[PDB]
Amino acid sequence: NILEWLENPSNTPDKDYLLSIPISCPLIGVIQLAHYVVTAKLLGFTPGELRSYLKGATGHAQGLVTAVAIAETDSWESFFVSVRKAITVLFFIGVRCYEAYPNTSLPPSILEDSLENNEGVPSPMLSISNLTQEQVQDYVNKTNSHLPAGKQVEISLVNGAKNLVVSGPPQSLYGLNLTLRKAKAPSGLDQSRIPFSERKLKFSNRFLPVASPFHSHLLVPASDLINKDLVKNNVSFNAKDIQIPVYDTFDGSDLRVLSGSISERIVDCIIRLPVKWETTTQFKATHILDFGPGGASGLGVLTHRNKDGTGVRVIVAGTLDINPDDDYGFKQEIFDVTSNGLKKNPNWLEEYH
Amino acid sequence: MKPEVEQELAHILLTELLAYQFASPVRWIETQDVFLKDFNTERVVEIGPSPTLAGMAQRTLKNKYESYDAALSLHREILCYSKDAKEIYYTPDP
Amino acid sequence: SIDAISQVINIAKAHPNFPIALQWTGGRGGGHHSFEDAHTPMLQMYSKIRRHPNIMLIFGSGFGSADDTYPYLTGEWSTKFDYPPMPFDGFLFGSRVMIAKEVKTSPDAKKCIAACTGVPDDKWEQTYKKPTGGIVTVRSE
Amino acid sequence: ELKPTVILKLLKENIIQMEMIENRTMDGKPVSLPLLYNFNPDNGFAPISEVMEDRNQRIKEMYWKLWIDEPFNLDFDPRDVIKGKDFEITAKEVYDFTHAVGNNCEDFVSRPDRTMLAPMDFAIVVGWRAIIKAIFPNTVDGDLLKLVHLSNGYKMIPGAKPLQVGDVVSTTAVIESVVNQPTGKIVDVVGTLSRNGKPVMEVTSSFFYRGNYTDFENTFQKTVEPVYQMHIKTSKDIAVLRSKEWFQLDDEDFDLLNKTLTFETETEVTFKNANIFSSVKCFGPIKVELPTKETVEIGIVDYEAGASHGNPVVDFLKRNGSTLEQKVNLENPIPIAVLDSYTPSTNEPYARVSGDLNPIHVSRHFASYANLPGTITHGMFSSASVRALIENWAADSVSSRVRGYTCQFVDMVLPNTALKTSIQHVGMINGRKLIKFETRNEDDVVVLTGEAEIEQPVTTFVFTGQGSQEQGMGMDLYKTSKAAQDVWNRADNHFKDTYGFSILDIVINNPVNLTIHFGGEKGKRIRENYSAMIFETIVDGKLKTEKIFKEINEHSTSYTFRSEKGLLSATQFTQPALTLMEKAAFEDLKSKGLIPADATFAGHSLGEYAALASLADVMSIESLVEVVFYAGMTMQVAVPRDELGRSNYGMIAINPGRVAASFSQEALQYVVERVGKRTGWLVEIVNYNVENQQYVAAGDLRALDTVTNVLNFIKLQKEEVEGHLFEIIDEASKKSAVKPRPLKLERGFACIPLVGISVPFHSTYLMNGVKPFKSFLKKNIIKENVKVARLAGKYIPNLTAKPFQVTKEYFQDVYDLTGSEPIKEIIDNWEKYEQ
Ligand SMILES: Cc1cc2nc3c(=O)[nH]c(=O)nc-3n(C[C@H](O)[C@H](O)[C@H](O)COP(=O)(O)O)c2cc1C
Repeated sequence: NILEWLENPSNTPDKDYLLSIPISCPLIGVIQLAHYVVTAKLLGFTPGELRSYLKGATGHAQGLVTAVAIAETDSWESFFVSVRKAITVLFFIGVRCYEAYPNTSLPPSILEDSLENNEGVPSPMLSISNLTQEQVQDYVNKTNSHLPAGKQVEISLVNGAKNLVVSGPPQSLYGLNLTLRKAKAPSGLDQSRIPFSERKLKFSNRFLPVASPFHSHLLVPASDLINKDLVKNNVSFNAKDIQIPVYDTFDGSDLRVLSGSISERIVDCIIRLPVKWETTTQFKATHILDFGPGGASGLGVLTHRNKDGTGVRVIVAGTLDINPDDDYGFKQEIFDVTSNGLKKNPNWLEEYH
Repeated sequence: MKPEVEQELAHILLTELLAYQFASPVRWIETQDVFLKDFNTERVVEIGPSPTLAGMAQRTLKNKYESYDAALSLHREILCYSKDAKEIYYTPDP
Repeated sequence: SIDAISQVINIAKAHPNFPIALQWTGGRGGGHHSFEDAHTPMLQMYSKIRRHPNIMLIFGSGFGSADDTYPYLTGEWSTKFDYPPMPFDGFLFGSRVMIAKEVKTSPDAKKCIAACTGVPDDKWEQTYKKPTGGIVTVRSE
Repeated sequence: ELKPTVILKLLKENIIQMEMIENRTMDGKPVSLPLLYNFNPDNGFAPISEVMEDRNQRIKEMYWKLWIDEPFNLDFDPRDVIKGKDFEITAKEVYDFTHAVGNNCEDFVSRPDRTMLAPMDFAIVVGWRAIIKAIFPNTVDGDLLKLVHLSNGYKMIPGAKPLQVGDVVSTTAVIESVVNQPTGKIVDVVGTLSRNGKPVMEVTSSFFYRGNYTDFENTFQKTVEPVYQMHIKTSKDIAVLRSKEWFQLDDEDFDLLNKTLTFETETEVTFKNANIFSSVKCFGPIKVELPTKETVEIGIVDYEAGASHGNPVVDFLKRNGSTLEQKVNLENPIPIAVLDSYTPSTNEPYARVSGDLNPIHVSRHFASYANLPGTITHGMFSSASVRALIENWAADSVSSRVRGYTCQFVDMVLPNTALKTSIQHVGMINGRKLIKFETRNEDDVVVLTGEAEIEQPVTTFVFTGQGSQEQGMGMDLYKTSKAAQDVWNRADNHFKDTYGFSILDIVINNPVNLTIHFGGEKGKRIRENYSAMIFETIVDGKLKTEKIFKEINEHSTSYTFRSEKGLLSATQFTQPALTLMEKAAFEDLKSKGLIPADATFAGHSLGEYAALASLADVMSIESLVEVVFYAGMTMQVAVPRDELGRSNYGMIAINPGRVAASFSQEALQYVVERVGKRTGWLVEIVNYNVENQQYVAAGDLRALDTVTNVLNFIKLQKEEVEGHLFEIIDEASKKSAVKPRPLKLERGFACIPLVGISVPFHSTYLMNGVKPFKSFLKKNIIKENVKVARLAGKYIPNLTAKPFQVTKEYFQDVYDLTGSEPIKEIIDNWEKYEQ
C-alpha cells in the first residue's frame, strides 16, 4: 500500500523491506516512470513525442523494462497501458525472483567480520572497482572451484573496464570478499617509492544495496514462471509497436530485430544473462538522459565515467542538484531554455585535435 | 556385527595400530588433510606444553587451505592449551 | 605522480588565466625520475587536466622521433589502452638531443650514449636491478 | 468478514445458554462452547448462577473439537501412552512455520542442490495432538480455558540428525508427572518424536490447571533424581550401604572398598494428599567407576514403600554422596547479544501452522471470558522466535548446532509488543554451550526465560608428541584443577609403588641423577619390577630377550638414572610426563564440560597414546604410564649404544622449502630413498609434518649427515638423473664415513637436527620389535575397555591416517602399509565375524 506509505511517512516500512526486490523492482519502475512523466509534462510533450525526440533507449538490468515501455508509449491516453505493462513485468520478476532465491539471515559472525573490515553488510551483489575483468574472473573461478554448483558466484554487471559486479549467494560473495581482502593492499599504503610493476594492486570492493542476486544461476528457475505469468496477465512487447531502438543489456543488439519474444528476452536479461554495459554503450549519441534511481550515485554518473572524453554529456534527469565539476548535467539542464541547457561535453579528439 | 565382536575387532585393530605406530612413519600430512578438509574442523585444540602441532596446523592452513577457508567461510580457530587457555575455557578478559 | 598532477591542477584553477605547461614525464625518462608509469597516471588524470583550458599537456620521458611521438600527438595512444583518444599539446626530448653537435658532451661520452641500444617502455623498470639498455638506476645523495 | 461470536438465549425456563462460537477451526466449521447458567428469579440479588456440573467436560469437548481430530473420548487412562498420528514434513509446512515464527535461517529455506531442514520448534507442530491430549483425561480434570503453559523444552537425543523435509515422524506422548499443587495442577508431558523407528527428540511441556484440586488418587510424579556419587573410604561406609535394603548388588561379595559408586535413580511417587505420598518407589542402576573412568553397573537401587513422607534413598545419597551436576558454569557469563523481536499483530498465522487453535490467542471474547489482558499471543510462538534468534546468534545460524532448548513462559505476551532478549553463554554441558536468555517486554518485565544447549563448532583434539617437555610441565594445572591433581596423583602413586620414583618430582625438579634404592621389602619389590623389565625383539624369526637394567640383580642395593642436564628430557621420563600432562589437561577440560561428544582426535607419536587414554579411555592412568614408561625405557636398549651411552642413530628436521622451490615431497622422498639404497645405510622419512615445509628423517647419524650434506649441495647448485644424484650421494658419504661413530649432526641450511633423540623411532629399523611390543600392548590394553563408539569416526591413527572405522577396507589398509598375520586372518575370516 504505497499511497498510505507516502501520505504517512511515520508508518512506512523499514528500509530492508523496501529494498526487498518484490518492492524495489516495481517501485524503481514507478520512480523511473514518474521521472519520465515529469519531464514530458514540464516540457509540454506527450510521452510518444518525447520518445520520438529520444534517439534511443536502454536500461541497466531493471531499467530495460522502463526503456521498452517508454519506447512503446504513444500518448497520454494510452500511457497508463504501458505503465501497466512495465509495472506488471517488474512486479512479477521481483516476486518470482524472491521466491526462487529469498533472503536469509546471514551468520552474525560473517556480518561482524564484514563490518569490522570496513565493509558494508553482505548482499547478493558485490561491486568491485579498479580491477580488470580477467582479474575479477580469476578470483571468481578460484572461489567457484571450492564452492558447489548451487552456491556459485558469477559476474553479473560488467559496468566498465575497471568496474564489475559479481552476483551470487551473499555467503559466497563474502568468501570472495575474504579472498579479495587477502589479495588487496591497504588504501593508505604509500607506494610512491616502489616501482610501478612491483606495486601491489589496490581496488575497492563494496556490497551493493540489493536483496536478490540478479543475473545469476540462482534466479534462473524463476524465468519460466515469469514468462508464463506474463502470458497469463498478458504483457507483450512487439517490435512493430516499439518505434525506437532499444539496446540489449547482454549483446547491445536492438530488441526490435530479435526473432524471439522481447518480454522473454528482457526477463533473461534481468535474471539470467549479465549486463555488458560497455557493449550496450556503443550507440552514437551526444546526450544521455538518466532516469534511474540514485541521482548522483545512479546509472548516469557511471555512464558518464565510461563515456568521458568522447563528447557525450550525461544529464541526471531524476535529481535537482549542482555538479561542481559540471562534467554531467542535472534535471535543470533538460528544462533550461538558454544556452545553459545546451551543454556539449568535451570531445578530446576534436577539441584538442 | 554383534557388539562384542565389534569390540574385539576394534581392540585388535587399535592394538595393531599402536604396535606399528612406533615402527611406521607418522602420516600427519594425511591426518591434517583429514581433519581440516574432510571434517571441516572449525576449532583445533592442541593439548601440549608448547604450540607445536598448533603451529603445524596453522602452517598447513596458510600453505594449502587459504582459498578453501575463504570460499567456505571456515573460521579455523587454532588454539593451544599452553597459550590459548582463555579461548579454550571461554574465559574472556573483561 | 597523481598528487603532483593534482597540485598542478590546483595551481591552474587558482590562476585560470595564466598558462601552465604541465610537462608530464614518466619514470622511464632520463636523469632524475620517479617510479610512476608514463601512461596510467595520464589515463587517470587527463580529464581533470583538460577541465582547465589554461593547462597545456606536454609528454616526455622516452621520445626521440616523430614516429613514436605521432600517436601521442593524435591521441590514438589511448586507443590501445581502451580509452578515448587523448591528444597531447606538446612534447619534450631530453635524452635524444644529448648527442647533438651543439651540446658540450665529449666525443667519447657521445659514443657511449649512442652505444646505448635502449629498451621498449614495458621493460624500462629493469634498470632498477640491472643495466637494462645500457642504462641503470642509481641513488643520489 | 463478520461472523457470529456469541449467542445468548434461554434453553428452558431457567437455563441461560451463552454459546461462545469459535469460527477459526480445523475444518472451518464453527464450534460452539455452550456455557449454561441457572436463572433463579427468587434470588433477586444474584439470579444468575454458573452451572458447574459438566462445565469442564463441555470446555474439554470444544477444545478437543478445535485441537484433536479424533472421536471425542475422555475415558482413557492417563498412565496409558498416547500415540499421535503419523505426520509427514512438507516443504510448504516448513515454509509457513518459518515465516510465521520469523525463522530466517538458511537451513530451513529451500536452496538448490541441498536438502531443506525443519526447525527444532517444528516438533511441537508434529506432536501437539498428543502432548495436548495428555492433559485431557477426566482423571486429570481442570478448566482448559484456565490452562497456562508453564514451560516447553526440546532435547535432541545424541546422534539423531535434525528434522528434514519429507521424513515421517511419529509422536509418543506420556504424562511424566501430574501433581495437585495448592495453586493448581501441574501436568508434565514428554513427547518422543521418532523417525524410521529410531527416536529423534523429546519435547517436554508443563501445563498448569489453575484452581483447587484434591483428587490426589489420580496424581503421580516420576522424577529422574540427579546422579549421586559416593566414595567408599572405609568399611563403615560399606556397612551402612549393606544395611540398606534398597541397596542391592548382583555380586554380594563385590569389593566396594576404595571404589566410587554412582547412583542414577528415578523416583515414582503416588500422592495420598498434598504432603504425604501414598506410595514411593525409587529404582535405578548402581555402577562402579573403573580405573578407566568408566561407570559399569554392579548393582541396583530398588526401594518400594507405601504411605511415607519422603524418599529416604535420595536423602541418604544427598547427605552422604555428592551430586554430579552435568552443567558446569563458567567463571563469568559471556554476553552474546541483546536482540529486539516483535510479536505479530495477529496470532492466526502461527495458530494455523502449529495447529494450536486455542481461542484465547485469536478471539477477543474467549480471552475476555478467560480474564486475560487481551488476545494474548502464543507462548509457543515466543519460544520459537527466541530460538530462531538463539540459533542465529549463539549458533551462528546453524540449525544442527542447536541440541537443547528449554523455555519458561513466566508472563503473558500481547500482540504488537517489543520483546528484548539478552543472550548469555553461562556454561557447558557435555561439550555443548549452555546459553541462558531472558526475554523482557516493553515494561521491563520478564516474559520468557530459558536455556539452550548449543553444540560447539567442529572440534579436533591433536595431542603433541615428544620434544617440548620442560620443567614445570602441567604444574599450574596440577595446582588449580582437581581432575589434573587426580590424574597426576594416580600416576605418581603407581610410579612410586612400582619403580620407586615420583614423576611429579621429576617434572617439578628435573633432577640430573635419580637413585632408586632397593632396601627393605618395598625396595626388593621395586627391584623385582626393575629386573622384570625386558626388551623383546623377534629378529630373523628368533625372539631375543635383552634385559633393561642389566646391572640390577638380587644383590643390587640401588640403581641410578643418569642424565647430562636433566632426567625429564629422557624418553623413560619425558614420555610419561608429557602423556600425563596432556591427559591432565584433557581431564580438566572434561570436568569443565568442554569436550564435544562428536569431537575428533589425533596424536603425534606418544601423542596418540595420550589421545586414546583421553578421548576413548581405552586404558587407565596406571596402564597408560606403564606402557609409556616401558616404551621409553626400551628405547634405551633399542639401539646399540657405546660405552658413553650414545648411539649411531638420530633424526633431522628437513625443510624442503628452504633448499629450493622445486623441491617437493616427492623429490625429497626420492633423494632420501636413493641416499639410503646407494650408500647402504638406513634412512627414511618418519614424520610427514607440513607439505614441502616440515619433515623428519630418521636413521643413522652418519647417513643423516650425508642427507644434510646432499641437500646443502642441492641448495648451492640447481636414470641419468639417478646417476648424477648417486654421484652427489657418493661424495657426501665418502666425506661423512670417516667421522667417528658418536658424531654430531651439523645444522644444514634446511636440515635442523633434533636434540635429545638417539633412536630412529617411526622407522623400519624397529620392525623386529613390533610383535613383542604388540603383546605388551595387549597385556596393558583390555578388550572390554575399548569403546567402538568412542573410537569410530573420531580417532585418526598415524599408521592409517584416516578416521577409525572397523571395516574391511580399513583392515586391508592396515596391511597395505604394514602386513601382519592377525590382520590377514581377520580379513580372511571377515564373513564369519560379520555373521
Ligand atoms: C642529463 C639529463 C639531465 C636532466 N636534468 C633535469 C633537471 O635538471 N631537472 C629536471 O626537472 N629534469 C631533468 N632531466 C629530465 C628531463 O628533463 C625530462 O624531464 C625527461 O625525464 C627526459 O626524458 P627522456 O630522457 O626519455 O628524453 C634531465 C634528464 C637528463 C637526461
